[PDB]
Amino acid sequence: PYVEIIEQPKQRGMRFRYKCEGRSAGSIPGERSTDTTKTHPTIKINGYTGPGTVRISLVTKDPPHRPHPHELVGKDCRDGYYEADLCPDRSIHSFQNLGIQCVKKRDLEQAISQRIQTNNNPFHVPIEEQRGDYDLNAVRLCFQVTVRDPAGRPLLLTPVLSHPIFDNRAPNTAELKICRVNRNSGSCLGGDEIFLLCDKVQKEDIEVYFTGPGWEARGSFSQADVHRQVAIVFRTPPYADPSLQAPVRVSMQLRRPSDRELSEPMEFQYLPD
Amino acid sequence: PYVEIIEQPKQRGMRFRYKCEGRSAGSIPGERSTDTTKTHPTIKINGYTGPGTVRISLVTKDPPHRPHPHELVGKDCRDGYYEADLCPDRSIHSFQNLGIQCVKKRDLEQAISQRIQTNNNPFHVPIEEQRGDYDLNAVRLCFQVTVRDPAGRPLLLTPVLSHPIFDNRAPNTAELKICRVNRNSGSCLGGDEIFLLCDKVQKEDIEVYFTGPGWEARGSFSQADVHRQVAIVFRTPPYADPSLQAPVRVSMQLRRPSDRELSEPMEFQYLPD
Amino acid sequence: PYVEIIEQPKQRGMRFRYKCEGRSAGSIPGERSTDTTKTHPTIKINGYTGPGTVRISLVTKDPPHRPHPHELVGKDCRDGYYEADLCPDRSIHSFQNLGIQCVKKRDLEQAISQRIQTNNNPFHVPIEEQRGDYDLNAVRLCFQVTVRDPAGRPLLLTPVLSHPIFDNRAPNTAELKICRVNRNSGSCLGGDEIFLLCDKVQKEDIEVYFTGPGWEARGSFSQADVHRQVAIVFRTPPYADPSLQAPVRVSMQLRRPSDRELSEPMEFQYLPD
Amino acid sequence: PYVEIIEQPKQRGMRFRYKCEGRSAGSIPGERSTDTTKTHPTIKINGYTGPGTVRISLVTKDPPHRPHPHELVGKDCRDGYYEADLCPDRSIHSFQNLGIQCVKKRDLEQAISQRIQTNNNPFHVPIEEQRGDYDLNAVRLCFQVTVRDPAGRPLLLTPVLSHPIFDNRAPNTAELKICRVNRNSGSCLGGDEIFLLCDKVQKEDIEVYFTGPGWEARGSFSQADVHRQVAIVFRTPPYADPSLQAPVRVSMQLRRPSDRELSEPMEFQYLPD
DNA sequence: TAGCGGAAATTCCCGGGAATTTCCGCT
DNA sequence: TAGCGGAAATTCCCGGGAATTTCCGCT
Repeated sequence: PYVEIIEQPKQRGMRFRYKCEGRSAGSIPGERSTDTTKTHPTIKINGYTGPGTVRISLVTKDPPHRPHPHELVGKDCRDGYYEADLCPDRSIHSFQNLGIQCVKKRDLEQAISQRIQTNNNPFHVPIEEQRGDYDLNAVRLCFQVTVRDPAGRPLLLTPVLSHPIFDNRAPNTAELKICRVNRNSGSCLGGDEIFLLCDKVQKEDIEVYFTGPGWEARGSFSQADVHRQVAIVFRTPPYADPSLQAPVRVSMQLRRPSDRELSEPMEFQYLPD
Repeated sequence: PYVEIIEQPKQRGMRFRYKCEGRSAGSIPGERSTDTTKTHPTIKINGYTGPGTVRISLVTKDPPHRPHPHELVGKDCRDGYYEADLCPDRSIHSFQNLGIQCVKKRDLEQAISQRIQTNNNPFHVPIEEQRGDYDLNAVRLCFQVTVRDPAGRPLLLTPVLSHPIFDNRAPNTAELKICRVNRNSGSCLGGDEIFLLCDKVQKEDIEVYFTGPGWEARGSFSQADVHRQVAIVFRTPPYADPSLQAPVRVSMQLRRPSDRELSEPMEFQYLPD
Repeated sequence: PYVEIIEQPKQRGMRFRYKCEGRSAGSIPGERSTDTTKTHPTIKINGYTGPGTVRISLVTKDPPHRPHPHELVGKDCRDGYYEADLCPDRSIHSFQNLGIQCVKKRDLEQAISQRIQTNNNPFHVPIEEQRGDYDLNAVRLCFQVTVRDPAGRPLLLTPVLSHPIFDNRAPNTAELKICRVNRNSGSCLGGDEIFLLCDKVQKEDIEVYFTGPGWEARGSFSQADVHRQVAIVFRTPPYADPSLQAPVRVSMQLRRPSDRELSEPMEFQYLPD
Repeated sequence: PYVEIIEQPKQRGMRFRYKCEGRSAGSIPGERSTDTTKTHPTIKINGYTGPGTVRISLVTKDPPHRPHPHELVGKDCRDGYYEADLCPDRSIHSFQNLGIQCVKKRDLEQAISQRIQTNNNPFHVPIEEQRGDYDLNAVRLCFQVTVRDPAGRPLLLTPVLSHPIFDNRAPNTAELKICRVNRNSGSCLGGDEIFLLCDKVQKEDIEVYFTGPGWEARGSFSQADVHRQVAIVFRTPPYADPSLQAPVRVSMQLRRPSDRELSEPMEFQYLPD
């Protein structure tokens, strides 16, 4: 039998809370999970449907997957990992009680110690190679399931990894979102100053991406146009049709060239001169 | 000798009062307990009809029937449980004094201790499993009859559980019902704002469920769209066919993902653009 | 010399926090104090401008002004009252560190004891008459100033009382505020159903008040149109002009006939049939 | 003999560095200093010009000048205070090595103890009043000069206080400055949306202040209009005359009601409808 | 040099909104 | 009477946004 992540965790959005912060109920939202309803990381067990055990731990993002320092607070959680009995009912299993607790650099060494001192190494990585530098800005979920063979003897399935979950605090991995704009319409020739407010962004890695029917332009602005990483004053690019008859509505949104990530689309109609 | 439940306790309809509400507290009614006539939880002992004693305690409604924190107040009750000597000349015994006194979360920890300290564990469940989260909104009656073996010495019979009993106090148990709506018709494309008023609901656990001929959509709204748990402003979802000729009437209703419960259906016709 | 309250405290808005709640920095906002900038209770001293002392305490709302049970937490506060040296600079004195801490009924008797046991009776009321039933839903600020005569001898001025301050708990005295509306425009003839959501209100004492250029109408709705005190479905009244040429924007807001109180105004434009 | 402050320290500008921050030592400049001519806090002793010693400590900016928790780092400093022997052949003494090292809230309690343990109390304020709340964003320099009486024995002179010194990095006391604006002109009737970007500001304590010939209005915006404390979207207020013939240029700037501080003025011309 | 100043890396705190207790009408 | 039920009066809690510490560029 093998494990399958039918419901991946939301890669962006939530921010790793610290131990000091009076938080713990925090739960990793499902990939789908919308503002209306939130889904939760779910895995399916193909080839089995009886009693068993499931352990969830955190690992590095890069190929060398070592026990990540951050802990995993929540229900059935201890020493940084999740571990509860598997429900014999069906092969479907979802988790809504998974909270990520990022540790401080001071307690970085101590964190990694408990990992192996508690034997929380899912990929059995050499203690020599695991040591180095960790990216406390992103993590991965490691589903370690253990079922039973036809006879009833423990059967440890092959560990599976989920898509990386970044922390919503770093302007580079954080989620892009436009909050407000001074105007949502301009000449088809462009050149109209736009004051849009958004979330923390990298002025050396961000851009106003315009899209439409097989078309795509970009906002004009130098790094000096990004105010405190939350505001961008740019100029509207000229529309494909430098002389349209009627107004045309296109989609505007923030883009991050690094990981070619996009923000939520925003309606923007072009007006003829 | 075995114990048989003749009259199960009424499932729901009665909330779990606090110690402070004793002044206006009640007793557990019978299953088939009408209002004109009153019946109470009754059991039957077959294979013995002489001297003996009965112990009634409260356990969880889940598989691991652990000692429930709530207490069982009433005549012949003590330390959260009931216990007395049953008629040595009757095989059927009814109980019309049993009362459920829910404990406060603050005194919940000690409550479990008292359950163990007095050996109120009828299923001999390891204390290791008696520290997790308990469902303070449901309970099961555990009848522990002790007769006298064919010789004359005490003979504890196999414990018998009753049906789950839930109190109306529980927030997520309230019945779903739509009271009023601003409009009952909209474009087949959806997107029409709907102001519906209903009863107390969980903004983190509720949704506008649309149904029809092998079809089902959902209303669009964030938690911030639920006003004081009695009003929900949402957008109508796009019907199956995004371009119907004539109007189509579907069923709309509130749904609670937790227990997949539904409210009373409401007629809603879709209109072509 | 006499004391003058040039800056009364906001009668409604803030809610008395309990001792358990991790709050204390709470400060009574000035009567003016808007969302932008907040003013603070200020008093002017006419006939004096040198060194002195000022004590602020809480008293009953009704004529029999007795030491109110609630305490006054904040800077220079002890035993439930405020007392700091008066600043010789000028005759103006404002307080932004005044926080109200409401006590529980259990500690009601104990609260009143400390009042007189600490001799915090500003109006010297007979211990016999002060005892009775207290109102924990409203209080008054008692400014007890003590200056110096031309010679330099202590001069206790006449205590002054500030307007009542009710807790935003009870609707009749709570603050009125419209949260959301299905539409903000209708025919000049009126009759358009309006679904507005607001805060707790008295269905027997509330009304949708329309205002404009020397004009004022009212929403139409029976008590049965008020859903759980937070929603009101009413009909728009016919605007003064029964046939205007262009749209006219008027102000809409909730009104409470009891104390003729109003909520925040809301823009509403009338449209010709 | 008395001490006189010749050169007061600059109030704004410099910010309090913590123990961790080393590189930027810091040196309190004189209020009458410039880039071309750096001046520093200077005092003058009149009535003596021989041997002696000077002690400089930090006290609160409020009436009860208690020993401030912050330390005074720099040359000839120790235990939060400065102290050295001044030139026995000069009546004027300047200090260009004084630095303010703010302490952390965690070590704030002990800091006060150190102040007392070393008798760093120049105003002999009872330790009873040295436990309340502290404003660690403002401080006053307390010059404690000790000369030699006409005889030759030590003679402590009356302590002299300086003007306050505010922490530039302190949010509530930082410098106000408008960086960019979407438009600098609008109708004399007002109501034009303005997107202005500035530095860190308190959304609960900030306002767009308009001024002119014996006139002054204010921008309209709720706290929800302040984006990440660096952007404010407000509406232009109506000018003194709602129907002017020609354009009128007034001054616009940020204002902070707390300390009624202002930002650099900005030209803004009003245009007739 | 000595710093300034922007930005991450920790910690805190408040406005609400609810759930949790308690109290009291009303058959 | 016996209980429903509803409101109160208390207590919790979440989302944020901030603040506070610390870091490091850069000249």
